[PDB]
Amino acid sequence: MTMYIAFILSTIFVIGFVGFSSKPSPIYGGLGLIVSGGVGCGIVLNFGGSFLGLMVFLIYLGGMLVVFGYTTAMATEMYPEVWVSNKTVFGAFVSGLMMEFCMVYYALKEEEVEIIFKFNGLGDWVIYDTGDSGFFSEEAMGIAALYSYGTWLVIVTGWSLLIGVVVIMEITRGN
Amino acid sequence: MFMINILSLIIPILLAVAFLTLVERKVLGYMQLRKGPNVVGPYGLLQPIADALKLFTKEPLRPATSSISMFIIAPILALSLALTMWVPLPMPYPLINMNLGVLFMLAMSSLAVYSILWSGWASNSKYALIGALRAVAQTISYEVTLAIILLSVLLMNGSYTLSTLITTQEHIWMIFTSWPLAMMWFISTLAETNRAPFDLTEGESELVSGFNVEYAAGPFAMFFMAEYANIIMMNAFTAILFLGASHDPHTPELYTINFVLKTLALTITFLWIRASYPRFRYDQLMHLLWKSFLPLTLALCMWHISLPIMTASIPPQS
Amino acid sequence: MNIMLTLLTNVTLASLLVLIAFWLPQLNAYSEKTSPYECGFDPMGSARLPFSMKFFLVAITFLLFDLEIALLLPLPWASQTNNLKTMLTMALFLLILLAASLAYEWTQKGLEWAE
Amino acid sequence: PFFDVQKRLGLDLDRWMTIQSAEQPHKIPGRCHAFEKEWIECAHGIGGIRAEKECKIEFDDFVECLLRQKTMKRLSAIKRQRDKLIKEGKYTPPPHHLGKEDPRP
Amino acid sequence: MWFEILPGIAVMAACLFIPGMATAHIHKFTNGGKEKRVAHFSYQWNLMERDRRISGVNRYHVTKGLENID
Amino acid sequence: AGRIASFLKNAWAKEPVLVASFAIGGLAIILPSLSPYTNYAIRINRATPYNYPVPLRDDGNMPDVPSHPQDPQGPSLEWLKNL
Amino acid sequence: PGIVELPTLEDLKVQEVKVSSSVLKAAAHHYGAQCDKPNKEFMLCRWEEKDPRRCLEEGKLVNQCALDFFRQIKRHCAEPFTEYWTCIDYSGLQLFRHCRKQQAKFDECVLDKL
Amino acid sequence: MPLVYMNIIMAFAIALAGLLMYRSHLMSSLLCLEGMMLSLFIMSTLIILNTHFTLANMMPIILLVFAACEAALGLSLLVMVSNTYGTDYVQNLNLLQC
Amino acid sequence: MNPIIYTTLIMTVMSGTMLVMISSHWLLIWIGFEMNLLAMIPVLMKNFNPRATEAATKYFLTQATASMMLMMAIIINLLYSGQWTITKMFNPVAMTMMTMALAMKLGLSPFHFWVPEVTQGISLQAGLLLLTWQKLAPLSVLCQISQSINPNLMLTMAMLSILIGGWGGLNQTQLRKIMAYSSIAHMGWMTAVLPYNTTMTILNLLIYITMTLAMFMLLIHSSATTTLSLSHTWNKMPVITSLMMVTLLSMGGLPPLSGFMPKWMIIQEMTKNESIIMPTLMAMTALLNLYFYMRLAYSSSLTMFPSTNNMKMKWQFEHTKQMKLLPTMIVLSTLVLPMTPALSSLN
Ligand SMILES: CCCCCCCCCCCCCCCCC[C@@H](O)O[C@H](CO[C@H](O)CCCCCCCCCCCCCCC)COP(=O)(O)OCC[N+](C)(C)C
Ligand SMILES: CCCCCCCCCCCCCCCCC[C@@H](O)O[C@H](CO[C@H](O)CCCCCCCCCCCCCCC)COP(=O)(O)OCC[N+](C)(C)C
Ligand SMILES: CCCCCCCC/C=C\CCCCCCCC(=O)O[C@H](COC(=O)CCCCCCC/C=C/CCCCCCCC)COP(=O)(O)OCCN
Repeated sequence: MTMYIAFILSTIFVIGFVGFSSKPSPIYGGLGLIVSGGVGCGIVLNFGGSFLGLMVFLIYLGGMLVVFGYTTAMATEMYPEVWVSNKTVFGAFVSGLMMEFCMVYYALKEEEVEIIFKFNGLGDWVIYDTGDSGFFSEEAMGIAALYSYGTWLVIVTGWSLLIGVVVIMEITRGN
Repeated sequence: MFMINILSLIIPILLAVAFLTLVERKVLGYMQLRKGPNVVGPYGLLQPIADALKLFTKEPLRPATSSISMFIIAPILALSLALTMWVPLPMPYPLINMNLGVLFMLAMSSLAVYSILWSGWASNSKYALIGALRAVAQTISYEVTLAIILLSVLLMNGSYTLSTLITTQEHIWMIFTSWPLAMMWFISTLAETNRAPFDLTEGESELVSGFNVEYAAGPFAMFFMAEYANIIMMNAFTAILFLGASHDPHTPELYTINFVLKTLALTITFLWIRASYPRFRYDQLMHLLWKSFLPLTLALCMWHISLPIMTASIPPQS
Repeated sequence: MNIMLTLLTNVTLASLLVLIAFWLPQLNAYSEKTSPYECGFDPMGSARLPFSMKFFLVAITFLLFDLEIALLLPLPWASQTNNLKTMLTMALFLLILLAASLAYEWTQKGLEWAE
Repeated sequence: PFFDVQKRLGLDLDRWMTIQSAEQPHKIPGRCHAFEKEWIECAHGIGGIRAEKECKIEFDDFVECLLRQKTMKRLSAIKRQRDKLIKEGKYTPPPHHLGKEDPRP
Repeated sequence: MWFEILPGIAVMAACLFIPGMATAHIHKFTNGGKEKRVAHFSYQWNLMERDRRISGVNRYHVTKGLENID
Repeated sequence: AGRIASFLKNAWAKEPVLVASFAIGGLAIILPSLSPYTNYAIRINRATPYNYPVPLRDDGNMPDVPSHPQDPQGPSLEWLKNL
Repeated sequence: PGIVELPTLEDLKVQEVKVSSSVLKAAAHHYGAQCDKPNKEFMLCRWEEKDPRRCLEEGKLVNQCALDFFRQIKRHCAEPFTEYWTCIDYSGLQLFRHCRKQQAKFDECVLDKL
Repeated sequence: MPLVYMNIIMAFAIALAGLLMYRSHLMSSLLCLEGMMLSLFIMSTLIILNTHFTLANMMPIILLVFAACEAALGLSLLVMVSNTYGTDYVQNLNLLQC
Repeated sequence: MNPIIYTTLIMTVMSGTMLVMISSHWLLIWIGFEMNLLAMIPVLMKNFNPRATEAATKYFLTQATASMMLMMAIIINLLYSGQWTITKMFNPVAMTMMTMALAMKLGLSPFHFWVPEVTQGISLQAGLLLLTWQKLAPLSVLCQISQSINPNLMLTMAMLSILIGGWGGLNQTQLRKIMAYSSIAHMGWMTAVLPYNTTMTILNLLIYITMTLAMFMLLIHSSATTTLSLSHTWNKMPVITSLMMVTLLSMGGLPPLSGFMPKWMIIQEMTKNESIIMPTLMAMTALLNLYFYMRLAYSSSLTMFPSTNNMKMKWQFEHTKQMKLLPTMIVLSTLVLPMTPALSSLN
């Protein structure tokens, strides 16, 4: 009910997902994914996840910069495609938009089980906890627990990163 | 009343950028045995106004091969992000008080590169494309080292809150504890703002105008304002991070003055560096950042993780 | 709430500057003027042709090294735990592998650009 | 298929993270700590087949705490009746439900 | 000059003075003149909300002392 | 003895950056294990009262639990004042 | 599934403590020193019952003890305390370290009078 | 459920369909994979924040790390494919049949 | 590839599989799958060629999609119950996602299209690894969640896998594609009995792995990848061809050979659950696998195909590298039927 801000942010999230899922030129795909990452950062911020949303925004910005470089290197064409320069891309974009519209309408105006279960809406504010205590952020404490509780996770993650470096070097060798 | 504060932030920043252009021209003139602008107004004080009025009364042109939407969007993104970078800076109080201000500035800075990339790509010109690829290379060069340097420096602060840096430096400047990291951070900010000797993206001697070669008039002026505002913001952030000014809660104007002089000194230091050195090759920049800065940065990150534990000097506020 | 208003104000100011720049001055656009620029002459090929990237391997490594930052940024909060020996061991362990990954790519000629 | 090396060696490689009632940092509790505690202690040691039947009440309470579907249904019904009553003017909201309350610490 | 560079630097310094001073003055003007409260955590926000509730005028900065305990 | 000396001289002549990086990393690795203040850091972390100390129900068999904060029983932070 | 029982609005009434957060922070150390017993009893009730409806009388006793503490402070010296909590209230973080002279003066006042 | 949960789930479904339906460029499909990962991150973060499960606040970070590993793997394979054919089109990868 | 690097990659693949094996947390199982795929991709490309690159790309795309579906199912299960333990999934939709994900990882029909192409595009050692070691982790995960699977979907996928394996193997002249279709059919047989007895699945896994290891090692020893190339082995190594023929008969499920025992035990276990029609169809369809095994045996050992003149030079040289476990694998692939009651040790 209250300003439905997170609803608008999630709708823009879905819109960006449709934008890069209709698969125009990878430049515009990366632009759509950047928009989706930003609005998802905002969504996560609205529920108290400042660190996680900001971190995913930073990570996807770096990834999309690398993707832009690679698109200019190896994914170009003489006429890069936009959402209105091709019948298939435009049709996919319109179909995604109208599917999201139909889902939203059938969701808020009556109660139906789309795929998993049903829901009425009422905004996100209802499911909150109104807990009142603390000189810390529980998200920050849980994330910092990785270095005291999650030793196993740190070990497997570091091994996977080193192996990933070795793997990319093995793959890009050629011969 | 909050919009009044937003305006009182943004408008003086634009005026400061306008007069920073003149300060650059005069300083580089005097280091080159000349005077620089001294005719348009007394001591050239009216030169920025004439420049702005000329630029915004000149015809802007759309390239025939250009992609129009991204072409128009990129300068808007650049200027808006340059203005947005100032809101968490405590001078001594911030307009927006954030728990994580440093990482927010990191994310916004990372997003700012896409203005350069998208302008270069949407110009649909060879020189602009070369400039955009050089920007990709520059970000790949500096990003990781800059972030780890921020981590190592802020380990002694105790949090990512920008206003805590004043309390951390109540008795001594942080530089007296992390001056190697300070030097590497200074070079990283030189690379991050596309300033000489790392002004690779424009590449005027080599690429004529680089990424913004197609741009003319008002759109060009916004790119210029965004770059200069980013320079001032980065120098102010460096002043907060490494040169802590004493803050009196009952007299914040003293802190404001001290802050302004320090950031002006750092901006003049950039100007001096531009007047002093030749330009790097853009592969040499990445080799410098990945073979010299990155190893020292990793070692100093280890050292600054270990030091508070060894000396029982861990800061508060988990 | 305040941050959304600030972002809206900044974007609005930039868009208004674009509008002023594009509607105030006199415009005389013709084909020669709006043509692509290559310093005296018409381009031979298109600017959309594939542009080789000689630092392609460092670009992939940047992706993996950027996530090292995500694992290391909670370190200021991790220093406040009681079991400081475990946290210090795991923090030093993580950076050592990052240093070894850089050393592996350096010694195997992975940092040199393609010729 | 599942070699329980952790149980054989008493290692606790990942069991610290499996449930919401297990030793959070700074003793921060989960939002549904008590319901999950009750459901776990009901179903412990009796096997999965019996746990589904003789502990369905605790699991239903835990799921209600997790997703709060029935609470939202009750609130929606109450608000629909409230709107219906006001639209015909039979019911008037009290001053403390319209923003004119007397606040207390 | 070399001292003719100074007027531009002075103008730029005057421009840079304005944001922080204006922010401080606006904070004092809109927070009872006593340095706008900082709420980095939920306990500080709870203190602010209780202060707003017990003020009687829906303003947190209106402070009630020992004169409110009859 | 002399082989490592010549190797270190050559490294200092050609790659001072890597020499400094390895020295700093090694110091950061080894020094914390020899410091007497690491335990003080652990105790300082332990002495920070993030949450409320829940009182215990007295049953008459806790001689080492105070009945008031100013009672002599319980932990003391006198060591922290002089640190 | 059963009817939730709630206390009536009459049973929830108490003589409220209507001093701001700065006053509470300025008095907190002596308040916890003097009013320790009812506060600890209330917290023990709170973490043992796990139900706010079962510890209302303890909360009312907490309110009464806090009111008595503040009444004593008002009766013996309200001026040093007012200076101290005003100094505390100016700060946006309500930092103790910025007000040590006023805190001292309040401390000698309470130590000599009470 | 909140309607934001449905929005994130449909974002995942749309990205999955985009991956499953292929156009000429290999790069477009990698972006769809990254979008699925982003939707998974958002959904898991929302679930963890809503229930106040403190210890899984680190789980999405691990998700992001292995997402970066996946993206690096895909980019390396794209490099080799484009070096082989001069183009990242999927229709060139038809030397092997069933 | 540096031998040290290859050893590290093989150990990383094995450690990811073991991480899937020993984990009680769904995130750790996902991490094990991710690490396994990351270390597996280079191994497919050890001998560089466009076919190997294409096979690795197809494998990566398929496995990444399966991993995304896996994580999405885990997240749904967490949403409808704050549980991370792999005991039994609490949501039917999440369980369907989990099943589809694990079937795509295993290569069950109709997600089978990648298996023959990837197997053909890689070397025989990589094919051996892909068709033996890569099945352990998803099968272990499916064994742990067996009580939650929907029997209809699982049995439909198993029957489709058997039918499609037989039909696809009927049409192949390349040996690697024959082995891939055989693998698909054997996976279908294994997943048919999983909702009833996981011990039967484990026994079928062990016997299939033994036979596949023996067959791949025999194919490496006689360095052939086509039917006509294997037709020459009689003129150089008749013993290898005879052992190949016996192993092929064992793979067809003929008594009294070893390959018959898993089918026999699966059929009897399914009949215990009043399932009669489907095991009958399963055996009648495995007749097709036996048919193309018999065709390979006809072309390889039971008749003598024409040879070339240069084989005389090969007659003078022995094998420089010898496989240590090949003799044991052949004996276990053929002569272990009398030791059937030992399967009780598997539960
Ligand atoms: C049997 C064969 C063993 C050797 C081969 C095994 C292969 C796997 C690699 C290592 C096995 C993992 C075992 C370690 C599990 C971590 C948990 C355990 O060790 O306890 C930790 C003890 O910490 C130790 O320091 C663990 C770190 C040691 C491992 C780091 C280096 C070894 C890794 C080598 C292999 C990794 C890849 C290759 C890297 C070179 C934490 O205990 P503590 O903090 O008190 O209390 C926690 C409870 N709290 C949170 C309530 C307070
Ligand atoms: C610094 C930040 C703050 C800035 C604040 C100012 C923002 C200004 C934004 C930009 C607008 C000003 C630009 C200059 C004035 C506008 C002139 C032009 O844009 O409007 C004309 C609009 O003309 C329209 O095409 C038709 C005019 C009639 C339109 C009818 C609309 C309804 C009118 C109804 C009449 C009755 C009164 C209704 C109003 C009350 C089209 O001009 P055009 O010639 O292409 O452009 C050449 C520009 N030159 C000549 C100045 C060089
Ligand atoms: C135990 C500490 C470990 C953790 C701390 C370290 C953290 C960060 C440091 C490691 C980062 C990775 C560095 C990887 C080194 C690569 C070496 C290399 O191959 O570079 C050679 C050059 O370097 C060499 O000379 C090879 C190794 C030489 C020795 C380097 C330092 C070894 C240790 C020296 C100090 C030991 C400890 C300090 C004690 C000081 C004595 C009191 C090639 O140079 P190019 O750039 O390609 O040349 C281009 C132009 N010609």
